Amino acid sequence: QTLRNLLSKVSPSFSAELKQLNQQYEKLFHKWMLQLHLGFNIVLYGLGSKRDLLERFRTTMLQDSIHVVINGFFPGISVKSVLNSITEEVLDHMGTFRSILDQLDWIVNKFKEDSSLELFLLIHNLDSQMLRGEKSQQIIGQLSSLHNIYLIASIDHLNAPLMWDHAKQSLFNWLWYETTTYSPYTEETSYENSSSLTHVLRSLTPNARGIFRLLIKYQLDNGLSFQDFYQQCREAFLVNSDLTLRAQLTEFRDHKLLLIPVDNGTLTDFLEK
Amino acid sequence: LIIAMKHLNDIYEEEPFNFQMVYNEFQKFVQRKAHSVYNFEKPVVMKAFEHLQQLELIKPMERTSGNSQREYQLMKLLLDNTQIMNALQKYPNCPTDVRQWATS
DNA sequence: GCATGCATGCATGCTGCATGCATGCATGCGCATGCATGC
DNA sequence: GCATGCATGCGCATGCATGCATGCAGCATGCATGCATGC
Repeated sequence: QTLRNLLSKVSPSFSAELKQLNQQYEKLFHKWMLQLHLGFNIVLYGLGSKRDLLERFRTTMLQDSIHVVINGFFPGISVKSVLNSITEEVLDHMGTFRSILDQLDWIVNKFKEDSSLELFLLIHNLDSQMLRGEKSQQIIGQLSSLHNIYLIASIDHLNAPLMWDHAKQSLFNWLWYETTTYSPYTEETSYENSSSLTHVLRSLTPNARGIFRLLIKYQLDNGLSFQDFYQQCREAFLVNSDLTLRAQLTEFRDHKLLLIPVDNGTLTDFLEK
Repeated sequence: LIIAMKHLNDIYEEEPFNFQMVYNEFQKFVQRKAHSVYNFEKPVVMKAFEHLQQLELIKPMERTSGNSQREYQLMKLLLDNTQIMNALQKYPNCPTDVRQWATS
């Protein structure tokens, strides 16, 4: 999958229609801002990567106000991290919190006491694996229930409507907009995690390399019993005592290398290489 | 209910059971008899079963809740046939019909 | 001599029974962390 | 103000329960074949 890094040389097709499509999409920003500012939260749904449109909207209209961007497609994001970021910067508070619910209570009380605070949220790929928790969406909806917070979200998964319940629907107060941009999902697939054997075996002792080669050969022929494997290793004179063979087996185990959990085709290609 | 449970344990050798089978065979017993005064509905029998389980004469297997209701739950009896017979012999006012059903 | 009807043995299709293996789920344990308290 | 010890929350491994399939053997049934028997 390393070849992916070199695959970016392919040129796009029919880019003129995409240009007109983006120009048509650009004109809805004022209406979206008006709908946000009256107490509505907006979801964007449609085919194609819509990150570019959101970034354009931010850099065009949100350069004069406080705004927080969370690109949830990163698999390391959690709601507690968002809460900590809000507390540390929006309110500039450093004190730790005993529980998530207590942090939510503090934030709600602070925002209710201070009516001069306005915050904008820009969430990318709200359907992330880490944000699908019921408590996560409950927390986000409770946050969005305030009249001093504006929410723009994006949907890219098919089963998104199952996330929201009737009470959650009432809390979120959603409006929908269809914006299909046809953009490739380069960045959003970049962080996602869908050679090693050669590098490991390069610096290992040649006896271990031969033993592993024999093990691969037997595995491709048809798991070995310990006794038969020891006898065959004896026959090749790569082992002088069973303690040494078990030491080599433990060395292989330490690298997570009896069955080898490696695909047959990869082993066949590696043997000749 | 206990006599019905004993009959279930005899017919199905050492197997669990639920509320529905016991209710069905109790209904069979009260329907075979012409007009005996045992016309009871589901909720009262359910409450009686709950009380029996509360007294810890019946214990669940592989306890779980939510996934399985009180109904359709695998129950087992914690008594022996000779104990039931001896206790029934000393029952003060056991009716004839229930005694003969127990013997059958 | 032969055709027809009847009786029977066999092939086969259906179905009921016996069973192990993969996987999901609950649980117990054990470790990391934040808080109450004491000095 | 600090250290410490305790209560709590979460991750991980494990054992067990559940679903799911397939091959075999027995049985019933319908058909092919042999036998009797008259005209």
